[PDB]
Amino acid sequence: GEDDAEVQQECLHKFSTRDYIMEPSIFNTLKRYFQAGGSPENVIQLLSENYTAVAQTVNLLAEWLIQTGVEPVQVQETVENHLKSLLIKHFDPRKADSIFTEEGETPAWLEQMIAHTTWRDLFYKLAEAHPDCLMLNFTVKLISDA
Amino acid sequence: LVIPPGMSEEEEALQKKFMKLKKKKKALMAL
Amino acid sequence: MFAGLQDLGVANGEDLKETLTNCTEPLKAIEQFQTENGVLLPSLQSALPFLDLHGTPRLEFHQSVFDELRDKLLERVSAIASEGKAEERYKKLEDLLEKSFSLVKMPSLQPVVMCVMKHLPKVPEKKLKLVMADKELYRACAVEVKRQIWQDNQALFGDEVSPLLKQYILEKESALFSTELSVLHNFFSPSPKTRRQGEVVQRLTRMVGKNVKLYDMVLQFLRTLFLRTRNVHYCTLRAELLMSLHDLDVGEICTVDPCHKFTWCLDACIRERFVDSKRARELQGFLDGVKKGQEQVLGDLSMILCDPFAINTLALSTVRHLQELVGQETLPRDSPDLLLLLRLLALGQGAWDMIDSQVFKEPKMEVELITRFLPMLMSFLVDDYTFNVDQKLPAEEKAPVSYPNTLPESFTKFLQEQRMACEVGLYYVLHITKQRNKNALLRLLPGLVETFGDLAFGDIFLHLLTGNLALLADEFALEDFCSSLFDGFFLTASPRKENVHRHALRLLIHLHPRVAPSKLEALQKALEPTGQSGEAVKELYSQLGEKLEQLDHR
Repeated sequence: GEDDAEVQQECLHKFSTRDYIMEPSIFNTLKRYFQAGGSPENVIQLLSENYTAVAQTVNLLAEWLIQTGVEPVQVQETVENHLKSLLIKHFDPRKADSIFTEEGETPAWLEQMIAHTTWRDLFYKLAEAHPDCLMLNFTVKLISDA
Repeated sequence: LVIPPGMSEEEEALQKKFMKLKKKKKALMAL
Repeated sequence: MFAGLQDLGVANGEDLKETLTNCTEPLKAIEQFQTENGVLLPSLQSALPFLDLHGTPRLEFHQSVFDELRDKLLERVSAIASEGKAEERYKKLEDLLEKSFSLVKMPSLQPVVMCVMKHLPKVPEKKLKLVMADKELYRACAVEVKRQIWQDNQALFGDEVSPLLKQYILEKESALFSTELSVLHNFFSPSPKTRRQGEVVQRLTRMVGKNVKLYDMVLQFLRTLFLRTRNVHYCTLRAELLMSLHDLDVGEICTVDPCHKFTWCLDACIRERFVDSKRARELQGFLDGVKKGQEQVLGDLSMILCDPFAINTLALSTVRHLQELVGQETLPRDSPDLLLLLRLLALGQGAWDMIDSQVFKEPKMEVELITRFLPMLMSFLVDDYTFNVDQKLPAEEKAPVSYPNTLPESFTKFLQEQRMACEVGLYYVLHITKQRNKNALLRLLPGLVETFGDLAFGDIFLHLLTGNLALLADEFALEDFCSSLFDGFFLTASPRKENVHRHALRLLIHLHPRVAPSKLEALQKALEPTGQSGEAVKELYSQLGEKLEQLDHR
């Protein structure tokens, strides 16, 4: 009949992974957990036991580098290029077009990405490697129409 | 560094064995 | 993933737990934690949705940033340590140490902290003590840091060098008692350069680095252990150490150890197993160059000469000069080269007596050793030369010459009352054995039964003697040769001295097939473990057992 015990452990697994407290999916995962009647007390345990603070550890490395004389804007550019590298590797046109058909209006973050010139470069490099994708053609036109 | 100039008994015996061996090696050489 | 994060105002897992427990609005708490503890780069906030939309986890973004930035910072630390003016150099690295050190037990960050200390000539002593207190910090950090700890905690240094010494000494004993009996190679065969590649002396060289103070501590350890144990192998290691730093061009030590040039000269003679005339005269000059008031360097020159490898080369050289003084028909008194070897040899053999009660005077040279003892030694040579030629001559007639089997009483008196006479007589015995001169050997073996300091029963002489006795392995079929060596020599001392018990069994094992079986069984009975004996002769006595039952299948 009911899923409840399979779903529960599917969720307890994610709770165990590294720094799951940082993941955007954690809200969806917590709702699946409770709609499947999961007791909550051991969830706080899993999330805190497996917290490593990788992201805060990046902040530390950055300020250390800056204190030793690296220009701040350059640490920023390394960090941005890593986001940019991941986005180019995993770029799926069907996911991008889903941004559009999930709501006719565009999301607020698209018009915000466009204010930074490195993100506009990412969209241009994306518009070449995938010339017949709809979300990129829209975004390049949004930039141009600015 | 001080040594008496005269030879000891063991020294003179050595010099005698030296000469005994010279003779033997000459005799071996010819006959 | 650790406590040190709180030291820098950054929440960790316990902070998270206290935040979520009994929270009136947990999901709001989570979303705030997410923004307060992510990468604090405002330009990311608009683009992270784009990554979230593709299902790529934030962990993969954060981790890959972390790997690059960490490597770049490691590179930057090396760059800062080899750049610019000194105080700017180490100020930047000290500042970074004060920041990052509270994170030293996080696995992802410990390499940064380790690298920073690795490049800091003077890690601050507060930090050093905190490193020394924790076993896994201390053990997993660079030798540049350890040296700074050792420099100011001698007992910890000592606890590090004691197990290396122990291994060394055990290796030296295993080498003198390995059942690898050979005339081709023996204990004194490997070159100084080869021996200096061993793992103990290389580890000691690495621990010392260029730190004069650590080197003095190692010298001090070797002196103390040499004094307490009389084990001459500690002298070899003191030589090997200084010579290792010589080959590594470590001038910070070599230019300030007054024994350096001496040891370097002596090391070339050891490599040739001979002191030629030039290096002899240079050794003489270092000896004569001992300035008044610094007479205790004599003690240290002695120790380096007490190196068994040095002793072996001096004794070999002495026996060679006798041999070629016979050809030149010259007396020992008339050979200045010979007196010089004797001077060096006497110092080496006296080293421990010197260090014991600090009387730093060269030993008195006994006139009679040059005028009486060495002359009797050369007589045995001339005798043996005369016997050889007596055979190549015809008409032996009555009395085909009998090999002289007589020892002048004064000879054995020198052997039993004088360190140096005993030593060179021992090496003259080693020579005739190597020549498999069965006649000379049987003439001299009696009167090795009682020697100064039981020197004829030392491990070094017995290792070489038994090694050379393989060249004569066939002679062990005859039982009066067999009993001349066992009943006449080895069994003289095997009940009282354990190592002689051990050597005797080790020679038998190597020679078991050649020995007449009824004599084998008798010797076996005479070499039984005496109940108060140690594990080494018990295992050796067992090895005899299996070899003597395996030989019975022929």
